[PDB]
Amino acid sequence: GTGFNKGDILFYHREFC
Amino acid sequence: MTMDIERLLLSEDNRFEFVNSVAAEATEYVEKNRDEYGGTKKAIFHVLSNRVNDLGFDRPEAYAESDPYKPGPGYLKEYYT
Amino acid sequence: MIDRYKHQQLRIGLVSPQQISAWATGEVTKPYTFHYKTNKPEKDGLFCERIFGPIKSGICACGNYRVIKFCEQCGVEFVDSRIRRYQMGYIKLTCPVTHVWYLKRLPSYIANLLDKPLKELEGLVYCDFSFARPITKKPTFLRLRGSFEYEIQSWKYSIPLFFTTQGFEIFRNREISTGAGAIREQLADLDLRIIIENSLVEWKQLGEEDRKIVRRKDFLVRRMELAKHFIRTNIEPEWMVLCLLPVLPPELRPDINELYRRVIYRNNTLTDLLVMCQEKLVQEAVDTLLDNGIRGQPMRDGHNKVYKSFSDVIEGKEGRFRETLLGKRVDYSGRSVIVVGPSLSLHRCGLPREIAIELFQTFVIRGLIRQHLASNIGVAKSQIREKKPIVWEILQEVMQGHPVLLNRAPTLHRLGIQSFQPILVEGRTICLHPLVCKGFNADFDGDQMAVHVPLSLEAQAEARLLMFSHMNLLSPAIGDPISVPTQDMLIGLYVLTSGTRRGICANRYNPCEPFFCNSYDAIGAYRQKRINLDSPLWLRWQLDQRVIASKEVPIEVHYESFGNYHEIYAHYLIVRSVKKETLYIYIRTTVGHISFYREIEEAIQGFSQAC
Amino acid sequence: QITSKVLVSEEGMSNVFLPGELIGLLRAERTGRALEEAICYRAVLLGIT
Amino acid sequence: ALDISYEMEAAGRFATTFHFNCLLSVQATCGIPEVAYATFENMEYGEDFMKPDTETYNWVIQAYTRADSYDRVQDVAELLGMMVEDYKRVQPNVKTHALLVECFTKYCVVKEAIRHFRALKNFEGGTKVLHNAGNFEDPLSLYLRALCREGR
Amino acid sequence: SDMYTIADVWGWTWEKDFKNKTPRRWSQEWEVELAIVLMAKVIELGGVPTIGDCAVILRAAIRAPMPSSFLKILQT
Amino acid sequence: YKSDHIRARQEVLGTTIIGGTIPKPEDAPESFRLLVRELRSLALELNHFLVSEKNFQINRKEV
RNA sequence: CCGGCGCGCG
Ligand SMILES: [Mg+2]
Repeated sequence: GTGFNKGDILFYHREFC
Repeated sequence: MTMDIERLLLSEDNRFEFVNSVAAEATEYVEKNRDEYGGTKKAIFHVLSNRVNDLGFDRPEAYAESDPYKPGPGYLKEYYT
Repeated sequence: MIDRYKHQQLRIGLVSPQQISAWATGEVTKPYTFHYKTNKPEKDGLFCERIFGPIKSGICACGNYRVIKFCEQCGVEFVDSRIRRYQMGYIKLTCPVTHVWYLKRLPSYIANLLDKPLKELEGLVYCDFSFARPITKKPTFLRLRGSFEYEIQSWKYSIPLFFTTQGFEIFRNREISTGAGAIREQLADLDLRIIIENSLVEWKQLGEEDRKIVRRKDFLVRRMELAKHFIRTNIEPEWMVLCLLPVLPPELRPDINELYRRVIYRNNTLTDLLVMCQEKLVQEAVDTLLDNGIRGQPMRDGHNKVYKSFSDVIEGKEGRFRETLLGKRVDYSGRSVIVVGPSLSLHRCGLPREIAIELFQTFVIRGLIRQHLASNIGVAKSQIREKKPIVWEILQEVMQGHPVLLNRAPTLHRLGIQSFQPILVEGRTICLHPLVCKGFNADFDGDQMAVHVPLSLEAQAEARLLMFSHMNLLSPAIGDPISVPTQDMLIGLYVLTSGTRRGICANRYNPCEPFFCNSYDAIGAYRQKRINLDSPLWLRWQLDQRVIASKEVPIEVHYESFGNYHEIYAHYLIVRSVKKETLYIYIRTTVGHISFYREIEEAIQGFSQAC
Repeated sequence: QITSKVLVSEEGMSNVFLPGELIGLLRAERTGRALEEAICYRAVLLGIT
Repeated sequence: ALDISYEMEAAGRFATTFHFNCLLSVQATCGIPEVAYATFENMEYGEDFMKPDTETYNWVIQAYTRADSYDRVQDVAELLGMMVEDYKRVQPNVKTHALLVECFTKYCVVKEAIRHFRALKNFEGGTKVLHNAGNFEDPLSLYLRALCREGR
Repeated sequence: SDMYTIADVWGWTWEKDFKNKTPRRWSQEWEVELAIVLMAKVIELGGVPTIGDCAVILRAAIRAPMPSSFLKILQT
Repeated sequence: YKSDHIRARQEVLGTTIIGGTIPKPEDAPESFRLLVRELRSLALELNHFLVSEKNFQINRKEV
């Protein structure tokens, strides 16, 4: 039954502007 | 909901797998939002309604309905056996 | 698809004295159970707190306490009292005693592996018989063979006097011995491969030559089969004679304690002597403890009642396997008398307030606390005990969508337990649908049912999607419908669909009815008492010919010269014409057939429209 | 399950089967085609007990 | 490997005899024949692309003949019969006969070992494969000893 | 179509040459011949027979007279 | 956990009052452990082993 | 909170 078959770049690097 | 349950099983090769998948989805529902279920909203009914709605067939959410004719708070309907 | 492999196993094996020590390590030495006055566990006794673990978790035999390792004075551990259910002890037997299962049960394993008649081994273990030449891996100098029943006169006085005492006893247990010790020595020095080869060669000799010429062969096949299994496993044939006796944990024996006392009663007597009779008494104490009733007369107590051994408590219909393991009593279950409810839906049942509030108690507590109407669990339980009017609203709310399992007593097939949606009904009885009574084999003359609540989401999903009655309309035996109308409903349908009185039962004399546009007009006329349930009438039919009737030609055809002709059958009239393609149909029927057809049609159409 | 076993005959002795051993029918026939080591057996009817 | 095969079949690509043989190459040395036999049962009663080949039978036989405990001669005999019944689609190689000679030697089924050694002779290498470089108690030496002891 | 053995589906054509044949009676001449052949083939493979091995084969030839084999066993 | 699993009966009483999903027991109930001790009293050992399908490691279940 | 004996219900 139901038991069958076992059931960070790009940051701190932005454009300074 | 009985008609919906029969309809969902027309696309399932194995019904035990269907039951297991429904139980797993209900478990995910309860784990994510525990407080929303157990009262007027049941997780398994919500899963069934969502699976019916995913086919494009509109159903009330979790088959949750109440009685508009209850005569105020405290009054409980007495079933006529 | 690759199967989700699961490799789980369990195996039994005959145990070793070293494993018994590892279980106990812790030896029970005294037969005292409790103090007669204080009712405290006697030290070194059958209930010793140092050996088995602390009663009243976290306290010693003295009375000290610590927060949940060993004490100093009494040496009791600081653990939970759970250990008293699992910690074993052992009894250090002075003399080895054989296991009753492997000596007295038929066919005897010890007898076949040693290859001696069973009566000989029984005499050696029980009577005062001594076995000659018990071992082979050590040299001897005597020509005594077999098991001499009579004591050897020379061996009693002459040889002990000539060989003195110390060295004589040093080499004593190598030519003559007795009891289970001799058997264990014979088992320990066995060469299994030699056993296999000798058995095979003897089998071939017997074959190359008719009842016992075959029975001896079957012994040889049995013995070499038995000998092979010891080689490939880790079992030792000498473990069939016990050197230590494991002791059941006290919490599993809060009769058995009496048998444990006798082993200590007779083993501690034997060690005081260190005599043959007391060795046998220890052996019989172990046999009664392990398996009573195999030795002919089973040992009784003072009340002339047979003792109950471990074999008795593990075997039989009331034993551990067939009573404790294959069936269990469960929580969240109820029971009451069942009454019929004809207004119920096919997927619904009625639960009494008391059974429902007991079964769903934790869910009612959660409902109370969740909407801030209860401060804690204790306050919620107190509110539930007081039968406050708001407890029932929460119960009715939490019972929605949570199925229950009903079950009648003689569950003969799988439809003996089914799942329903519970609703709150007044009274103290379970309301049951009438169409599910045949599956339960239930009638309302005193029958009762048990109710069970699935707790986890998986169990609720299983109950809702596999066990509900609307998906179990067919019986697995042959595939016939199980929820078919019976008795009163069948009589009602039979009366409804029993048509007009016909022939001589309708008219007194040989005959040498209203026409309705639609079935609603006929039913309305029936409501206004214009017609009876079985009075004939003609109904205009505007569908295809779909009336079951005998395949017969018209009784009479009325052909008009203008072209129209009327074909008159037994149950309908058909008007046709040659000029036109018109075709009118009138069905001769009653209000009952119309009502049955309309009932089924409206059921189908309403179910379709509701979805 | 009643008719799924065979009985190794009393004269068929080898290191694969022993006489009187209760073996499956499919196993007996598969070893029959693969070995000629006195694989001698006869069909036995077993009760449900 | 098992996790990746499960994920591959979850993604929609079912395992074939190649992946099953790769898995069996490790299961055959675990000392527990039941793992390899479970994999073999998965293969045998499955689809056409999952059906066992000579390598699969070799892996399962090797798993059974080098078991830690209990007797496996009946299991190897039944596997040999199953492989024989599959002759239209599977045929043996040198490793099959080497494993069968080793098995029937260690269990003293000498005549079957002689038959399979006659079959093994026709392959180059042959007895060198059976020797196993001295490992697994040198099955070639055991075969020679078994031949000598019975006067064959 | 269900009657086939491992020999006839794996191409064991040599199998029928070792079956349905009357076995050869043992004789001391045959035994000493096989002993000589086996000793030679074991020597060829790197296996050195012991002194006791040669003595046993020689005594077998003495039991049933075979002088024609004496000249070759002793030199080996 | 409705009959005899002592540890899992107490967790079910807790989860259902908070509504936070019931997990599988995965351990043996007290009826099986009771049987093992009785079989130990007959000098018989009954062990439950789990063989991993990943690395074929044999794991001894606590019983 | 353990077992026997007796009486019942479906
Ligand atoms: Mg009744």
